[PDB]
Amino acid sequence: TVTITADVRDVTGQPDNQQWVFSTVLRQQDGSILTQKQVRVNPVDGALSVELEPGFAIVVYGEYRWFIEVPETDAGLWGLIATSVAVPPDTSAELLADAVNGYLDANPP
Amino acid sequence: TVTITADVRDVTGQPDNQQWVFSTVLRQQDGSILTQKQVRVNPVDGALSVELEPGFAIVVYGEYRWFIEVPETDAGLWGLIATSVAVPPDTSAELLADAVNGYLDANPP
Amino acid sequence: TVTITADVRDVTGQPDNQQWVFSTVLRQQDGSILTQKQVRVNPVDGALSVELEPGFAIVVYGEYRWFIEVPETDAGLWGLIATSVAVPPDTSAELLADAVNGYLDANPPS
Amino acid sequence: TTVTATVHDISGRPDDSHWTFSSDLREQDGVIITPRVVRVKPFNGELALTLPPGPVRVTHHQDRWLIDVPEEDSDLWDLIEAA
Repeated sequence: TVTITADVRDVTGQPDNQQWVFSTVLRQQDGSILTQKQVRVNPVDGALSVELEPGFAIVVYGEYRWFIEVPETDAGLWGLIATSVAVPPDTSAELLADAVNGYLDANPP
Repeated sequence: TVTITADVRDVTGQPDNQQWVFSTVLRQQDGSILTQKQVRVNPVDGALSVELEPGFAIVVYGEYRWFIEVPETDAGLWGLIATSVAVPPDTSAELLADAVNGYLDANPP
Repeated sequence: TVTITADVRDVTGQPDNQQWVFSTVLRQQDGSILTQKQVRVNPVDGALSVELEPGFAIVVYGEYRWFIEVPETDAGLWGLIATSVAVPPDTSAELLADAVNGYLDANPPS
Repeated sequence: TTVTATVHDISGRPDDSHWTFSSDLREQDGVIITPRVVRVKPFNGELALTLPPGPVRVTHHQDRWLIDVPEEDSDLWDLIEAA
């Protein structure tokens, strides 16, 4: 995981504790399956901090929705929102790699 | 008989313990009759672990429905899911680019 | 009195104790009348075992109805049903298994 | 940016009825400015508030404006009249 952060305030400078939503498409990364569970994070005194797994994620806040790519090391959430992709990347190559890697783990040399 | 397993998490790397669902069509295995009963399995602290009878099985997880073949020895679930989506039965023996040059890797125990 | 028997599970090898239903058309066996009465049998710890009279019988299970000739001996129930059950729909694991075999072996010296 | 104004009746008494301030979702000085619609009451007829530079939406009761808050302290009427 990587820690992703923002400072969150209203127009009068007071902290705004409304929840941010994080999710992904179903995939394997390291030894683990990542699920489509929508995880809801409160900012605490206006500091938003969340540990995420690298690669594709979905960010939702109010009316807005964004497809972020989480980088390999700690980053500000607004840089990822400003660089968010239009539509999800496919898993077609990854599913072949996983199928081969699975059949190999099922019967080693 | 045969054990299939996974580690199942959300995009924040915390466990996701929503139910997986397992079933088969009416058929014979090691003498016994296997029925159409939908069996519901919750991961425990993020670990999914299910005894499954060899051969054809159906895996449902939310919107998804995968048709899978349970191997004769213990395995990771995502390899069986990846096999089911990456290799339809009509794949025409395309031989996988030598499994993408085998990713140029192997190791003894 | 012929014992017809089976061991019945779900896909996880756990028992399934949904009832199996046995009946017949009206007919005569050894002088007695056999009626259409539906005999409902529980599998006990997954084991199904029923005494049936020889000749024609109906087996019902869920959506399914099958017709059997109960043989004059002591048969296992899947053998009487099997010709009437559709084969499990062909799925690709054997193809992927072959395609990932055909190695040019690694043999490291360490 | 500090923004201030005195607010009154036609008889020169305090009008402490609430004003409303909001924004589009945006980043300023590395802070996320959320789209929350903040109510502010003048105190003895004085409003004093801190606003982030760039676009802000302002409402009194029926009237509304889209002000552009400058980097320096300013009277709310000069920002309203510029809309």
